[PDB]
Amino acid sequence: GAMGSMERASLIQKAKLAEQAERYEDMAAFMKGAVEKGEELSCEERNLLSVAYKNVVGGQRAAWRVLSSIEQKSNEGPEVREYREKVETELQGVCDTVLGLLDSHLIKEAGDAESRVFYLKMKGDYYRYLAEVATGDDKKRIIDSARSAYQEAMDISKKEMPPTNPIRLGLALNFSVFHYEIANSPEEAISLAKTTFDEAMADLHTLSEDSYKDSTLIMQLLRDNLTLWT
Amino acid sequence: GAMGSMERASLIQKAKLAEQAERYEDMAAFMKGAVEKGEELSCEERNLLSVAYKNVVGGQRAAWRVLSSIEQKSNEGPEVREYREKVETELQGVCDTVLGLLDSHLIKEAGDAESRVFYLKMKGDYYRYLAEVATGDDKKRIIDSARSAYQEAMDISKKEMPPTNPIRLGLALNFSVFHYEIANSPEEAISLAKTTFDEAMADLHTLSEDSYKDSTLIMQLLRDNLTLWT
Amino acid sequence: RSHSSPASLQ
Amino acid sequence: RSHSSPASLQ
Ligand SMILES: *CCC(=O)Nc1cccc(-c2csc(C(=N)N)c2)c1
Ligand SMILES: *CCC(=O)Nc1cccc(-c2csc(C(=N)N)c2)c1
Repeated sequence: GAMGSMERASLIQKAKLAEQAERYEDMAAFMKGAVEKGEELSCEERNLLSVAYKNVVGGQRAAWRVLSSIEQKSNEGPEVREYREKVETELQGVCDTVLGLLDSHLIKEAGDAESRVFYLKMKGDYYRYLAEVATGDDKKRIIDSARSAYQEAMDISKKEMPPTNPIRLGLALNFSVFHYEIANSPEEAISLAKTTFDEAMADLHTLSEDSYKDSTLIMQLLRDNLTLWT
Repeated sequence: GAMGSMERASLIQKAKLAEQAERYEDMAAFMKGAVEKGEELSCEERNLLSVAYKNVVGGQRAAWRVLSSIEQKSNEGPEVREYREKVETELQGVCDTVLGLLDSHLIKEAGDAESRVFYLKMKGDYYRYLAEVATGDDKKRIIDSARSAYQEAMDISKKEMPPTNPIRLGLALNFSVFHYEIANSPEEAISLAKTTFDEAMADLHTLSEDSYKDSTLIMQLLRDNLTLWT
Repeated sequence: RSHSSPASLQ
Repeated sequence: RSHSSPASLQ
């Protein structure tokens, strides 16, 4: 499948090389190849997958925003719309690819809380990116799909993970962004961010120096958003 | 040819949009499409072509350098070499594409000094990028091709353009980089940069405020290199 | 405008 | 290390 003939370990090694070279499209293709080998992913490998696709879709989102703004200013020839649609279609294909990997078959094989929450958070994230550009008869259903994925991830993380766990924190961070930016629920976003921050603060005393650094980094993003939102 | 069905003007408009969105691969594809319409390019269009491909090959060169360094450290499995070769092959294809557009048929139709020197400078630049990764029985011939293109461009620019002309200045800048980095001729590089800088300095008095800004910007790059080289 | 999570977590 | 020309000139 382009990558079907390459060893899993070689795909992982090349994903790490691509990251060092800031070649994120390559990195994503290598990690897609590794997933399609059908074995579960380690914690490091899950992070490589996420880094690769987050950087790819990140460029597409940034481009889409530039073009949508130009298109909106033009509405105060068809080229701006056509080109925004091209980028949008490419973004939707990347999101569909990631959602396909999660559905076939990362999530169903993920039994541990750290893997299952990571993947369900990813599912919410890539439906959220779809929701950012959605405008037709599917925007509501896309939003509901993001919410459902995030909610299942939240339920597991609250049962199975400490409040300072960085996956749990990044999940709550992104679900709060979903509430604020997608779901027109800024009060829910603010409440979630506050409660997440305060419950992690009260658990920091249990952590090593390095774990403390990991958790407080994500907590600072919650604080930055609260400052932006209030 | 992907772009054969799109209007020339629409390709140019979309190249400008892609630039605003920092979508340089798209920008390059649009400008390649515009060139293949077979009409000569305006000054603005030549610059769009150059910006697009310079940014594309710029990312490839940066990646190739990262990977070559890793490969060299490994030589103090085949994956690092394989992946460096992949990037290298992709870079060589981009260079070959640009050289093909110049040869079919931008250069032969370019009669004015500003267009002919711009294109011949480009030809030297993309042979120089090929030379940066060349190592076999072709490195010498690639270097000679760069030198020949640069030399023809220099001869025209000295006859037809003032010493402060930004195309003439950027040409001399890049030919000096060729001498220093590719041709193992640092003295030639330093002499060329010094003479170029001093002859432009003596012509600045003829310029408008805006032209002065254009010329002194490139002159500062000559000075920065001289400071690095001496 | 709102900040979201880094890709890498743990 | 050496600086080369910007893409856009004029
Ligand atoms: C969950 C356990 C874990 O994070 N394991 C692990 C080990 C080594 C490296 C990573 C890691 C996180 S991000 C990253 C990268 N951008 N290369 C690597 C994770
Ligand atoms: C040689 C004459 C010339 O430069 N004409 C011109 C007019 C308008 C805009 C440009 C130009 C130079 S770089 C650039 C871009 N990166 N879009 C546009 C040139």
